[PDB]
Amino acid sequence: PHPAEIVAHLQPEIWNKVNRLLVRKAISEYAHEWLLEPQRLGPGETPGFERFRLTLADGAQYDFDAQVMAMRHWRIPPESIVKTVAGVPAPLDALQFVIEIRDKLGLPVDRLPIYMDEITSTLHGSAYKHGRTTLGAAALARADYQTIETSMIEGHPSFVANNGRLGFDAEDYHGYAPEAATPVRLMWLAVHKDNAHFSCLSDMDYDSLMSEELGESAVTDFAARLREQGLHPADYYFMPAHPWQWFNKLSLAFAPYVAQRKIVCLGYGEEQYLAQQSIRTFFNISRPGKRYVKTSLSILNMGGLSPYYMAGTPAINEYIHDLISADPWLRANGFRILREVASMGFRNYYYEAAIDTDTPYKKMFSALWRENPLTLIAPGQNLMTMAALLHVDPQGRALLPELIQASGLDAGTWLERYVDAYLTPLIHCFYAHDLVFMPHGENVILVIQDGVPVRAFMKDIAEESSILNPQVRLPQAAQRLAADVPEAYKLLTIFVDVFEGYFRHLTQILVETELMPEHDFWRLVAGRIAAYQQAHPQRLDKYRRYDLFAPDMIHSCLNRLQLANAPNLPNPIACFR
Amino acid sequence: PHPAEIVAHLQPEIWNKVNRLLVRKAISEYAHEWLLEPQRLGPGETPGFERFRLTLADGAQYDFDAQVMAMRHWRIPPESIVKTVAGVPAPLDALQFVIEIRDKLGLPVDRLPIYMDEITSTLHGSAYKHGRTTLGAAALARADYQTIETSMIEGHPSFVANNGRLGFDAEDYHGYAPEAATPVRLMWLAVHKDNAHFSCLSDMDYDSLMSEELGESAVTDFAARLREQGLHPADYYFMPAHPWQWFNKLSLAFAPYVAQRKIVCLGYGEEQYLAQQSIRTFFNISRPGKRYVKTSLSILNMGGLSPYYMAGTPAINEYIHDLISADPWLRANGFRILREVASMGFRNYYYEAAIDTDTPYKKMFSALWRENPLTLIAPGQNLMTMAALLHVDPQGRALLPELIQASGLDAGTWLERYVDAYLTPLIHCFYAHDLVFMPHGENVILVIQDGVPVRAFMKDIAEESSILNPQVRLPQAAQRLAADVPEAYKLLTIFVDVFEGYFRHLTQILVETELMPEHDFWRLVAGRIAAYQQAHPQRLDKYRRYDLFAPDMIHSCLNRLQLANAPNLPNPIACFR
Ligand SMILES: Nc1ncnc2c1ncn2[C@H]1O[C@H](CO)[C@@H](O)[C@H]1O
Ligand SMILES: Nc1ncnc2c1ncn2[C@H]1O[C@H](CO)[C@@H](O)[C@H]1O
Repeated sequence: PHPAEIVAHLQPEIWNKVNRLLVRKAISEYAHEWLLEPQRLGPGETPGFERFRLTLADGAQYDFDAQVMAMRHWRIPPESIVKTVAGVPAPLDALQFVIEIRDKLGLPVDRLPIYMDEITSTLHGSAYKHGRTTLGAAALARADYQTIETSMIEGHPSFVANNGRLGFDAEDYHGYAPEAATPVRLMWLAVHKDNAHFSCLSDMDYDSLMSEELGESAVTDFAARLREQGLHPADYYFMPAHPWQWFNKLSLAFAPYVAQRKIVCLGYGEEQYLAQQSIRTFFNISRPGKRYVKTSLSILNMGGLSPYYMAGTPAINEYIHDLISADPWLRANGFRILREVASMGFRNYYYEAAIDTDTPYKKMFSALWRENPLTLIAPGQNLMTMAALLHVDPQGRALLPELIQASGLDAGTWLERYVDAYLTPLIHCFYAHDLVFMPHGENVILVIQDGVPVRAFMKDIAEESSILNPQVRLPQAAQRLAADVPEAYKLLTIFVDVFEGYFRHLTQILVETELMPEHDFWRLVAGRIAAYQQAHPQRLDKYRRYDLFAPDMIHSCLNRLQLANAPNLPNPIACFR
Repeated sequence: PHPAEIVAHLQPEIWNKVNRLLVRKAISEYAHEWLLEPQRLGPGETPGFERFRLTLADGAQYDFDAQVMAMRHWRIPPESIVKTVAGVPAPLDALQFVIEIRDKLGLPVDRLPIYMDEITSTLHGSAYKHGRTTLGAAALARADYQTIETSMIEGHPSFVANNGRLGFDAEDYHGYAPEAATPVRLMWLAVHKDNAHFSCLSDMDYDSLMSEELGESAVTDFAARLREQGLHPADYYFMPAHPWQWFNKLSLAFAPYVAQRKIVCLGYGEEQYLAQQSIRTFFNISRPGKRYVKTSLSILNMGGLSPYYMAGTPAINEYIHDLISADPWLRANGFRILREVASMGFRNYYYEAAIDTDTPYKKMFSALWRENPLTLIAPGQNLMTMAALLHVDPQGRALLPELIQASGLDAGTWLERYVDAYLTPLIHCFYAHDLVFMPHGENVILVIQDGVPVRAFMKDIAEESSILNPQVRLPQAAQRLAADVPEAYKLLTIFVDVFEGYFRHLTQILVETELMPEHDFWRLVAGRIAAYQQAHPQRLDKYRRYDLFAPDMIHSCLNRLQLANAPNLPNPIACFR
């Protein structure tokens, strides 16, 4: 393999294209979070926009068109952005922009080059994604679950430096990046019960999980392998790992355990998987209806996987699932979690003895198995990550209109179906159960039926969910699920993760594609919320206490939070109270 | 390739062996630096030693034999060390020891796991080196230059965490670790003159260097390659890089430059190299008398390579070489530097604009060529790293006695030859020229003639050398060479880098192998120094001002300095004044 081929995707014209796209996002999102305060100049190059200026690193100047939409959202046509340096035209360069605003960023000058490296890696991935052979909007909107999953481009829509994958070298990138869509086999390891522990749903056990996941031959073959090298299979579980994790972290940092045979490399599994958008979660493409496998993966990307939550994970999941199943409204709506049914943690007592506090060092060797949603839908239904609604192909065409065209519904009707499948159950979960998730594009999977959103699956459960009520009666293993939260913070999941985190980006698509005016979308959302409250009038106490129609709401600045690693925003639905 | 094979060297018995060796070193070196204060218990298991105790992490206890030699040196027989935890026998475990002394180490609890990872990697390498097929002491003492180079085991003899190679994953390790002795081909890159700059000796040029290093075919083929992809060779130099650096750092962090064709990957060179003990320096094994190539390599090991010194490197080297050549005493002794004859730096203007201060980020893409010493010795001479004198094979046999046996000389005579080849020229360089180096085991190469040390080569010149006289008249390019140093610090090179850094470990070998008593070695050294001063009586002013026979000397604590990343010691030669 010629050593140049790993960066063949890095060419001048494509680099320039993705840089312009990222400068737009950086300007939009930093402005949104008050890191940038653009100065209005006059009317825009495009009619209906106004022109703004940023005057930066003593020389650098960026003029652009913007329309400032709800929640202080800067809608910026990428082609409108004009950089000059002391009166001279200069190409848009996203790394250079971040440098020009380094003082405004507030980065200790030793985390700065790290953040620069994340921007660069984000660009490098973006170049690859825009250059690769891929389906356009029309075709993608009609494509299967996994084709859609691996064809996503944007990543998290608010984080500028959202796609770092720092730790993957150039070859790792092509084997393991979700966007390379290269089948991956998991690494199987025998893990000593001195170090390893397993948890699962009450109706299952380790042996039945393995029977299902590996089969009798593979499991027999593993025990034999161990016994054949003089070891006692009775002392071990079998545990999957990301191959990168094995070569980069476990064979090395965990050398004492390998040396002492507390970890034994058994080799690659037979079945092939595709990396999901989360990178560390894998979908089995070899065989039907098998669970996802989520592994620990020590790369930097905005922020591994811990065994101390791997003790209580299935129990948290069993509780939430039984709760949702026993609720007649949720039953009727069809909203459902995908259970993390079994988890396993290898505990590194060296790191645990050295560090008493929370650390990524305790989270380097864990696995869980997650329910496969294909098994839970009907013929004539398909699945897609909710991130797909925000998708724009390399030609600049949005997926959403193509999906709505295929459904045969007007945008209003389609959007109502979507809101009641996605937003309404979250609101019910909060009002009825104080139960909250992390409801972003990557954690939500929509069940689609001939173009129409019918219902939603929620994933990423044990690590993201809370019951906002310390009095809730929880099984002993699930206790962490309960949380005691300031009043102002209870509705954050809607205000922060739904409205500002996801809907803010959706309406920009709605407006660019002329599917619906912004005011019409917020009115639609307010109406779905109001219709819910009317159908469940007995929780008026809670509707008034936690007012979704309050004039303003807490603004969490995601990038500023990543950079550290604001005043209230007006509520877009306030005027519909 | 089975994924388990990369850690086949990690087995229980070998792991235990290398752990015991590292615990010994950690105890010895930390005690030496006052991090540990062992408490005398009584007489040793071995007669002539005393027994000491360390009482640690509330439970852990280590008893051991020691003999405290000059410069507060703790000579500790590895097999004498006995660990108990609350009265119960426990295996020696070096990672565990470091944890047990974490409070004494004074590490912010976020650098701690990093230091732990360095210890672990040091152990992992040590396991490999002790397990590999290798020459014993007798054979090694008679072996060729490169066999000796790749067969070194210890590394830096004072640093506990001396062999980290953090950044190499498990496969990288087998391709690129000096001890794996796997031939390496360099990666060739076309580097744009917008970014790249070249310096060399006044009697040479870029084109003659390349003619010699690559040849006309390879250089022609490179220009053609560039021209063939639509580029202009007139705009570029050709630059070598470590293949790991390309896959891990340059193709990724330098993506904008790759994308903009400021860096073009040309592929692997035809000629094969072996990694030297420095890891980033390569010796050409394909063809006779070619230069070493030193490349930038962004791994963690105790502390890359910078282009801002790559501008002045050959000029510093040309100055020092002409100085040594013009000096009749140095001429007569035969001491010589190996010139860094040409250097090249690629400048990353993104990092340079973001960070005004010294950083590893500015040092990621550089190369230099160094003079090959094989070209500078006679038939019947051989070369060996001075680190070889400290070498102990996996059977516990020392190389030094075997070398002395082969020479036919008594230890006293051999040692005198050695001191006058190594130490005396350093002393002259200081007294006559205020010229100092970094004279450790890895920077010094001895010319050996049928077992006898005849003279020494010094390498690592531009980055390590200083003229301790701000008044020295230096060519404009070499100005950094001059230094203005506190009085107490002028003789550091002898007191710190020679006596405490290297001789302290040598006498432990001399004593373990019964080659010479410690007092006899110091008397020998004092005599060589005194004989030098008598032969050059006109610098008595300087002998008195910088007294090598002062009662005590500054003690630099290397590990404490690495950990952060003491009172004076008695001078071992004071009593010979
Ligand atoms: N559309 C998306 N929305 C939210 N997070 C995303 C999205 N795509 C990828 N991610 C994230 O998934 C992981 C967060 O757990 C990270 O890898 C981060 O990239
Ligand atoms: N014997 C030695 N003496 C001093 N430094 C050594 C020795 N062996 C290896 N090194 C060091 O060489 C480099 C220091 O520039 C590091 O890779 C470090 O390991």
